[PDB]
Amino acid sequence: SHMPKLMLALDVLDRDRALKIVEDVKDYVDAIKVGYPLVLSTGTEIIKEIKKLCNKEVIADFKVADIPATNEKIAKITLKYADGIIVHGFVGEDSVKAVQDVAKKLNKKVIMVTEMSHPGAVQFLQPIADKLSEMAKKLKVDAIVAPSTRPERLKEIKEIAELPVITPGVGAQGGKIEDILNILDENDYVIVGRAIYQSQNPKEEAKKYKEMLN
Amino acid sequence: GSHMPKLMLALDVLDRDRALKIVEDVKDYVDAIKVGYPLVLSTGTEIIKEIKKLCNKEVIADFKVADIPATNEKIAKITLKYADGIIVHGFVGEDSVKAVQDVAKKLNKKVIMVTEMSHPGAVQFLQPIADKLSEMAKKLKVDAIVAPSTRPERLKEIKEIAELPVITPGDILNILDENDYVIVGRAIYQSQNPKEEAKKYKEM
Ligand SMILES: [Cl-]
Repeated sequence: SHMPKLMLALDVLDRDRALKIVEDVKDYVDAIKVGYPLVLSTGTEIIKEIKKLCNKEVIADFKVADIPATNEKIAKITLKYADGIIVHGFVGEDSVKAVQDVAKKLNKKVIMVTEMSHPGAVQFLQPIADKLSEMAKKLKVDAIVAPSTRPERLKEIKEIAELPVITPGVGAQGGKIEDILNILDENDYVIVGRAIYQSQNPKEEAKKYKEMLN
Repeated sequence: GSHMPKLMLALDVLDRDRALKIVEDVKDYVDAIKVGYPLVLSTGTEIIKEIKKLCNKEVIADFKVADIPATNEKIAKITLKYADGIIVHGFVGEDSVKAVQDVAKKLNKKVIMVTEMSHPGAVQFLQPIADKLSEMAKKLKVDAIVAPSTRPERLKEIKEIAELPVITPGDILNILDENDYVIVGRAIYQSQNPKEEAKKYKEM
């Protein structure tokens, strides 16, 4: 009923491997997220190819973080084949708007990083985490990316942004994260990565993680 | 220092053929070429290999790296296979910068940190911590910083805090020395005669 969507973080370097996994998991995942390490090797052709294959939403996790003019150019090339793009809010409103303006014309999505979970985030990013979710709400982006390391914190984030959230659905070991599925709904996404893509049988893993969402 | 800064071309074009033509034309008058994602995303890092091959000068990847350490490391490895240096954000934290540095150090290649930006959006979150980012750059001993030249006095303040080389857009020269780079873009790449324009800027 109110089960979140399953987003695969397809963090492999080899395009053949990436394509094999996509074909294998397409019936169980709702979205595929690709980043620069995969895309940088051969360019955006891989996003196009992933799209010839699965007919599911493809999100480019490119952490866009430049001036408006450059953000616009990155957005245009990226959203040619991707369905959505992930941007930083820390570079300011105008930079985010530049990406949104491109996405709107294409009926595609802009997703803002409001909060991160690596240790270094504590210094400058975390102090403004609420300011970022407020800006995501103001600009009406399509979704935000934020951590699930603290369920109570995830609830606070959703309540400020009032937007779909994309968040990890499993911990560092690949096990279920407790007490977040009751916070999320059918417009949110949970991310699973290595626990699927490092398997020799990614289909069975994707099936397992999809069923985990009840 | 009191010698002339280096000249960096911001090669902000989309087309592969044009990029390569410009590079060949200007190679003898620029000290470095900066490439960004809009150019690289079309065909991937092969274009950096071909550019580096043609100019045999410093190639900097302006990728504004801004992720967690593990992802930053991966981007650094792929980028620095052909590029000589990479531009990273300091805002996402020390560990994220250090991940790129650790890759670069093994390759004798450069890490350059954005400490300050000049678009209107920079005011909101970046500018209030600009001094702290310069201090971070100093602490981490990155190779250079990227900062604006809108106010020469401010550029001087940044240099005094970081005590690092700066890469800054092209009165500004009095603040710069032989370790710094002036960035020039459209004036060169959009010229009818890029070689001529590059030579002229190099003479300034
Ligand atoms: Cl995982």
